[PDB]
Amino acid sequence: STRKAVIGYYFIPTNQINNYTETDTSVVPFPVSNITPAKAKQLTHINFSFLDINSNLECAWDPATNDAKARDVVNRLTALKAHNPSLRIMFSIGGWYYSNDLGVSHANYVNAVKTPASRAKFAQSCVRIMKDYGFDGVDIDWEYPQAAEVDGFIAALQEIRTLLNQQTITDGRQALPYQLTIAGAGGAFFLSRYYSKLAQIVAPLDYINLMTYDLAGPWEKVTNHQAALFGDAAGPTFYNALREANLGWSWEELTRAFPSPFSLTVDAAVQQHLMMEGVPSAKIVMGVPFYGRAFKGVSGGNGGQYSSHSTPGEDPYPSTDYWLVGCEECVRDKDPRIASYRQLEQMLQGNYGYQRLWNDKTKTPYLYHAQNGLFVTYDDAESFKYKAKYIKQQQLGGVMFWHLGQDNRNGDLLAALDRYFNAADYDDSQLDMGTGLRYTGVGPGNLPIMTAPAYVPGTTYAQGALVSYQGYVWQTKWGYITSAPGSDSAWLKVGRV
Ligand SMILES: O=C1NCC(=O)N2CCC[C@@H]12
Repeated sequence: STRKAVIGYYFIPTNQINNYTETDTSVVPFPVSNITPAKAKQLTHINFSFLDINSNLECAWDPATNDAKARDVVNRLTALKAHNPSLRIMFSIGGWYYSNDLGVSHANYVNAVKTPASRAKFAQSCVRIMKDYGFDGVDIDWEYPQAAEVDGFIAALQEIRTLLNQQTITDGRQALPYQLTIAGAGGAFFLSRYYSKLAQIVAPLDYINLMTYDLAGPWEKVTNHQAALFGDAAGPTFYNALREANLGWSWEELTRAFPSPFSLTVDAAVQQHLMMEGVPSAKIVMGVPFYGRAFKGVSGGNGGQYSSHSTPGEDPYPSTDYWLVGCEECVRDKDPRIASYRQLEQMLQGNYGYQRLWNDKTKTPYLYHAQNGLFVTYDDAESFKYKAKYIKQQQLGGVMFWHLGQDNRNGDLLAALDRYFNAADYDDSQLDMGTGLRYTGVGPGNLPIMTAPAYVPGTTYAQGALVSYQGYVWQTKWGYITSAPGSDSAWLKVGRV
C-alpha cells in the first residue's frame, strides 16, 4: 500500500535552456508548462537532466548554460510541487553522452571518486547544487563505473547519503527527506561491471532505477524487442555476462544463478537484482521507454522480428536518409532510428503502411511496414499493464521512464501507469501474465524456503541428500560425504529457513 514511485525524466538540452520559451514548439518542444497539474499529480519524481562533473571534479551545469535561464526552468519545475506535495524534483548527473567509457567527461567521473578528498569534494558539490537550485534529491547516472572504480563509486554514494541525511535534518524535511538514486544497468552486460557489489551500491540509495530498455538496438545483428518483459524462445538469446563477475562462487553456484545463453528481458534484470543478498525489491525501480527503436532492411515472416537488418549503429546518425516514413520528429532530430510514442501514435493513425502487432510472450507491441521493410519495437498503455502488475506482484519500488517529452500531448502513458497503480476502478486481477520465458536463476538473495532434517555431525551422506544447518538447507553434489555444510565443499546451499 506504499505508493509506487513514478519517476519521469525531464530532459532539456542546453540550447533549449538558453532559449527557453513555452510558446514556440520549434524551439522548446516540451516546455515545463506541458506538465499540467494533472501530470504533476501522477508523478512522484521528475529527474531534471542532465548535469555533469567538470574537470574540477565537482557537480556542475554545462559551461555554456545561461544560469538565470536554468534557475527559471528549474523554478518552473519545483513550482509544480504546489499541485502534489509528494512530488520531488531530482537532478540527474551524467547520462550516456557525458559518462560512457568513450564519453566527453568520462575522466571526471573516474577521478571524482578516486580518493576521500575528491569524494568529499564531489559529494559536497552535489549537495550544494541541490540546495542552491532548489532540487529535492541527487540522481547519478554514470553509465557505468567499472570493477576497479566501484569501491570509489560506492564510497562516494555513502558520502552523499551522509550529507543528505544531515541536510534533511537541518532543513526539517523529515516528511520529504532528500533522496539519492542512480540509473542502473538494465542488461547483464553492463550490469556485470558492478554486479558483485550491488548490495553496497544499493545500500545508500532510496531507489535504483534500472534502465530495462534499449535491450535491442541497431548495434545488434538481429532485430528484437528492446524491452520484452518476458522471453520469447523464438527470439535471440545472449551470453550471461554475470557468470563472469568476480563473485568468487563455485561452478554450481554460478551456473544455477546464471543460465546461459538466456533471454535479455526486463524480468531477467529484475530477477538478477533480487538474486543478490541485501538488495530489497522495494528499492528496485523498473525503467520503461516512452519511445521506440526503428530498424530498416528487415524481411517478412515474423512481422519484422528477429530479422537481419541494415540499420547503422553509429552515433550521430551516419546518414541524411530519414527512412522512418511518417516520422516528422525524426527529421527534426536527424535520426530515423528513434521515435517518441507520441510520433509513433500519429504514424499509426496516419495510413503510412504500418501494422501494429503484439507479441504475447514478451507482452510488448511492435510495428511492421511490409512495403518498406521496417520494424519498430516500443511500449504502450497495453504493455504497461503487464509491467505494472509485475511491479506490484514483485513488490518493486515503482516505475521510471525516459522521458516526459515523448508521451503524447494528453500524457496517456503517464496516466496509464498512474491508473494501474492507483485507480480504485482498475482491476488487473484477471490480467494474464502469459507463458513468456521467466528468468529462473537462483542466488543467495532468492533461495526458496525449504525443510530438511538437521545435519548430524559424524553422519555420512549419499549424493543428492538434503539437510538443514546454520539456517539453510543443503544438498550434496556427490557421494560419501563425511563433513558439515560450509566446511565441506561437497554441499550446495539450495534453500533457506
Ligand atoms: O543517458 C540517458 N540516455 C537515455 C536514457 O534512457 N536515460 C536514463 C537515464 C540516463 C538517460
